Amino acid sequence: ESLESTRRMLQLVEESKDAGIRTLVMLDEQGEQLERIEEGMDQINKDMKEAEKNLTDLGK
Amino acid sequence: RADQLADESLESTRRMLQLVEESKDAGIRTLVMLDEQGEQLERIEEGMDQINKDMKEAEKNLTDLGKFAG
Amino acid sequence: GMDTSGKQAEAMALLAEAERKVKNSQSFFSGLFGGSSKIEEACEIYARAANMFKMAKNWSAAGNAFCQAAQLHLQLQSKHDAATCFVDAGNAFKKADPQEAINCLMRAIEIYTDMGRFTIAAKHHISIAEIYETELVDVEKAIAHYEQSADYYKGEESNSSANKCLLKVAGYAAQLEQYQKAIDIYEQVGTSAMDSPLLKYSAKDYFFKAALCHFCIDMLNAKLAVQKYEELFPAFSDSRECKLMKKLLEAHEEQNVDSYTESVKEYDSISRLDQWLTTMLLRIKKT
Amino acid sequence: GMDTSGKQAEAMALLAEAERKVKNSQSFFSGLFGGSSKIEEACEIYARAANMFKMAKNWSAAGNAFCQAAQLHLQLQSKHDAATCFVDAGNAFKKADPQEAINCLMRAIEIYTDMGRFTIAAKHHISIAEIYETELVDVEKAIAHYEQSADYYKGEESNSSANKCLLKVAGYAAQLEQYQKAIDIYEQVGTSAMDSPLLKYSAKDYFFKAALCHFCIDMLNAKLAVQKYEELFPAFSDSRECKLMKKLLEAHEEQNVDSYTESVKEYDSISRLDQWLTTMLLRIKKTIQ
Amino acid sequence: GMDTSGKQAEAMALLAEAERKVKNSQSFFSGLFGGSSKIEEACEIYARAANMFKMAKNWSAAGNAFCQAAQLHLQLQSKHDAATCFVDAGNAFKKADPQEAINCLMRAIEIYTDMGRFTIAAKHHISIAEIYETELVDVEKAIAHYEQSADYYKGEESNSSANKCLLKVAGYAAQLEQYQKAIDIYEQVGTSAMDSPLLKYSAKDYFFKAALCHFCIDMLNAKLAVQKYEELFPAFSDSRECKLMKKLLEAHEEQNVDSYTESVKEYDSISRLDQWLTTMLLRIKKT
Amino acid sequence: GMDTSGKQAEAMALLAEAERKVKNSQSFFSGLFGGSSKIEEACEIYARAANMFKMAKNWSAAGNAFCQAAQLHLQLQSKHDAATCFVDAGNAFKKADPQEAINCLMRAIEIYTDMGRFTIAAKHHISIAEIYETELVDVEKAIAHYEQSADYYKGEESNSSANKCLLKVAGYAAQLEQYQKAIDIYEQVGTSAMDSPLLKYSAKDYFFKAALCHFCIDMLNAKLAVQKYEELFPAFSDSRECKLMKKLLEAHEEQNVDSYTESVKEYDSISRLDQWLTTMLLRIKKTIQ
Amino acid sequence: EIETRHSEIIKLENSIRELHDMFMDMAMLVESQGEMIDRIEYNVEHAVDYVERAVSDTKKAVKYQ
Repeated sequence: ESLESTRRMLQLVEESKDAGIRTLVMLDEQGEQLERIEEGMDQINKDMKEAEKNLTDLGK
Repeated sequence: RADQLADESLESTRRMLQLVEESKDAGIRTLVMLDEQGEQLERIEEGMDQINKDMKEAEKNLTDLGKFAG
Repeated sequence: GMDTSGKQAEAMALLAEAERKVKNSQSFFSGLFGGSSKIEEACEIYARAANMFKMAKNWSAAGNAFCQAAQLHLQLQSKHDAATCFVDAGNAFKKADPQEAINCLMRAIEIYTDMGRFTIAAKHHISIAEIYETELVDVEKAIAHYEQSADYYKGEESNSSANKCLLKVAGYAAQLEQYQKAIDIYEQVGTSAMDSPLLKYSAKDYFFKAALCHFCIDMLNAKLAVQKYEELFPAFSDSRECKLMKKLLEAHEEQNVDSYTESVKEYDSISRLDQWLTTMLLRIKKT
Repeated sequence: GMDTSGKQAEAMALLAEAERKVKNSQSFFSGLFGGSSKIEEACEIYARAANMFKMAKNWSAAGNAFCQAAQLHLQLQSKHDAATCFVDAGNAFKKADPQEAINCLMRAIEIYTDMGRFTIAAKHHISIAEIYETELVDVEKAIAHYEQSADYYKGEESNSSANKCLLKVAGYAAQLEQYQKAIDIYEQVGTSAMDSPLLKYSAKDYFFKAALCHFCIDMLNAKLAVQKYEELFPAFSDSRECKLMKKLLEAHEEQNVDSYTESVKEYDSISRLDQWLTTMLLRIKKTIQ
Repeated sequence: GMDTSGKQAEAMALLAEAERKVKNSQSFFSGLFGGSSKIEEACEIYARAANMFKMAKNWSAAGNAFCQAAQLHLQLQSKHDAATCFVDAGNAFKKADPQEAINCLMRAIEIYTDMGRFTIAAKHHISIAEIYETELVDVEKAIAHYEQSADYYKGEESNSSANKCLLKVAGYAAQLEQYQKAIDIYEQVGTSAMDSPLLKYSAKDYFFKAALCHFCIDMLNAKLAVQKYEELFPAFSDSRECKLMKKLLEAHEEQNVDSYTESVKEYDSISRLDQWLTTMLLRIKKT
Repeated sequence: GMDTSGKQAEAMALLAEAERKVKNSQSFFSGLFGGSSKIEEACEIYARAANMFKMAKNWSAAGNAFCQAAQLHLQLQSKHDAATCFVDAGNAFKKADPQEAINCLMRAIEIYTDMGRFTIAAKHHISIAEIYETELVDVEKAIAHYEQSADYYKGEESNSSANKCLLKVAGYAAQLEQYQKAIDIYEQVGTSAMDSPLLKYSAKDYFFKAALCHFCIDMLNAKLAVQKYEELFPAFSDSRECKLMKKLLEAHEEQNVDSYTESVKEYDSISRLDQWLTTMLLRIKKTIQ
Repeated sequence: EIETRHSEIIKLENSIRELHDMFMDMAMLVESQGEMIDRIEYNVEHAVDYVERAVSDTKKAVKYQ
């Protein structure tokens, strides 16, 4: 009974490992993406601040 | 020979129990963590789409007003 | 529901007073020449009639409305809006009839590549490749689309997306029995993944698949290739994959079907196999 | 609370100012012209007052102020701020009295679907559903709301949310509704998951639920369903659940309560049963005869 | 080094030109009435001066400059910029001297809540609370700020955000020999933890703590609480924790101090405890 | 390919067009004085030429055009756009010429930090260090860049990024530089994680590294620091690393290289190496006498 | 001894199964987050392009004045 129990243990452990590796790959992709989105956000923020302030100053 | 059997078996139980507890706290902690960024990124969803709608409508109305003036 | 079918009827009527707007373009804009905003609101009613169709689950009508709105709106102005409308039409056509979705998506691809936005263009390329795969049977066009999208991704250092695209391409080429490209791609991706501590655990599978692909062509050089893999990565032989490959190749030296048959059955006894590996082994081990 | 006492005092002051501002509105619609700006300032002060009410713990007052400001704002040929204020009123009414929150949310939904944003409409639909089932004792409207949410999600290609919504609605219907729909949705979701590498290691549970649903009606059709499932899905055969169902059906064929009871007890010993699976097992047992 | 020295040199220079700016700008406003552009220019001079002060590694003066810019700007009848300047000054004052950072953060929270935005206000409240906790010992202010933040979060339906603050408040209240608040918060979070598809596994732990704290009062009440929880959570007995509580109860029943301590030591050996649990266990053992 | 040759042909045509456009703009400023629209449109032509040129797959002239356009744009008192173009030109040159890419990236870093953005400056510093070390063989400048990035991160309480940068700096220093800085950084980072939310069981390894560094210095410092950590961190008492270190210490005490060799072999058999511990262990073994 | 080993094997079985469930939930939540971050990327890029061309057109119109 212990023998088949350990067979089950092996199968479950290797399966969890195999799936987790892809979990990590996915999380790495998420992290990779976030910096690009952050850069775009900061760029638009700067552009909007400068553009709107210049237009308001020109209005005077 | 039963001496080394008992030694390795105690070592096995200790390591397995300890290692299982470490895996368990790790996982539970991380799972509890995930929800927070879940709803945070939800709320950026909403804030961003509000920004988009407002700026689009503002710009179109302003182009129409500029055409009216000209 | 049904009353929303009646309101899709009056939404064909909405497209009909958009037809009256193009009748204005025909005769009445002579006195309403400044009514470019009139054309804009005609396009808006076009788009909203298309949206009512979409909600009404009339995919062909919604796609027709989207395409017409895009064509009317792309008056050499507001190009990005036309591209959005074209991609919306392509998404609507995805279900039912997807063929013209391909042409509209290609037009959007051209517009974006004209603008330079390569992530959007490459994801659209992946979209057309996958719709080809799942709907049509052509694979070569999918391969070309994947190559193009991977090139665009690698242009901006987006390495992981290009790596997965090339992995899929190498798999398909192996299915298409062009093993040089497959081995090149698999070796490249494995030697890249081993570089960083985040992916070093994956290298084993890539190396195993590349070893199988190389073994397919030349038995004799397979031993040299596996030795090169081992010496390059000291932690490869320990993996069950290297031991199994060594068992198979050494058994092939002697004409004993059993040896490798029970080897593979034992390996499958610990885990199930996929169609790709099983088919590849069945094809190769026949001789 | 002194904080809350002064908070309510300033809230009453702002209410008096808002009453004076609606007086301004009625004097500028019938007495003056261009009051649109004046009633816009009235809306601004109304929103300030409503937010301060929300801070003041007076949820009903905050929601009423939000509803009044929104309905006044609708008259100014503007729709999006109307939607925002309707959603805010619904959120305020979520607690305390949620019934009118349902109505106001429905108004926001019809506005949105008139505009064209569907994912927002769908998320609001699921919110309406969840509030209805958690606070309102009624489930058919729950089924309908989940159906509409799943339709909206799957129409926009957002597969995952539609899948989970369909799973939940089908599972709930199985408890109190004819199991044919349970079978259909469970089989559909299981089949969809088989190909995908995500749920292909969990669709066994969906197949098990479908098998139990088949059994609760009849045995022969349950046998046919399970054999077809394992034929289509070979890796289901080795599943402990397959052995479980085999022993249960063999015992039921013989009409031996003791064997079935001890077998389910042994299965419970490992892992754990659930309120739903326990109810299903008891229901099928009760008609053993 | 040299970079910082030069930065501070032109920093003193820029502050000289900034004081000249403000003085001659008020003079020009009095004598010519040029409007308010000069005041805005002085504000931007203050902003860049504070920025380059921070570059120069002088946080106190940078925060002072930020506060001056904020007050001059709000004097110019504008809020969001003044709020940004105040929060920047608070961040600069966080290190070195943080006391005035408290006041400026209070002002920022006040203006924010006056406007009507909540989440940033609660974030600032928790920041002030952690400042008090880390740098001071007046835990009462930390409790008040955590409670206010939790109230905000729960009011805005952010149940998860409120839960962390409530747990911290319960922990600190239990630390200061008050158990009723701890008992209430712990049982409330445990009961809200029943139906969570995810947090259910941990739903046990909170309850455990409650029993321990509930055992600080008497013996019978602890038994009643633990049996009530076990009835409410049928699987609670499954964990070793119920076994441990029953062992503690029986050992303390017959003044079995030794077996109590050996059971605690074995529990520590299998898995180590923290300062909080060890302190509570020792306090219980005192009687 | 036709696409390439056409892309380069029209790029040369557009570059000539932009050159004549800028010369005619210099002429027209005095001739007609139209303002600055001419220069702006010339910069737009330059940007379009440069982007389709990098799209033609040719890089160096693309980055050169980006640099020229950014220079002419900054000539008109526009900074952020010119700095973004500088960053893009540096990225393009990354694969063409390291020196010009480094120059443009440093320009972008200085101008950004002048603006007031640190995180972008730190990111650019890290990218500069990565490109500098990956292909060019040198560390000290990379160490300085990593230290600056960590400093900027800590300036905005970005604990994780600064922690990683400091850990990498300490590792590189221990590899080549002296050990005191490695000791300090490793010990500080390790002890700054005693109460980590997820990493409660992490600092151990760091301490071991510190121990090794201490052991690399002298036996007495090794043992004294080992004890200090033994009292400071109780869990390290029961770490496998503690027993391995103690065994190595007692073996090296008696000058029996065979015991050390068998101990390290046994450790390697249980656990795989890291290629960084092996070098330090070899260096330790080199001084057994 | 052997009875303790039976207790250990039972506990290990339980822990492994519940670990499996947790991991599956992790994967589901993560893939959902990935999808919806992707949609946000799309929308943000579109907003960037639209607003850039917006400012360009507005400044050109001001120049015309």
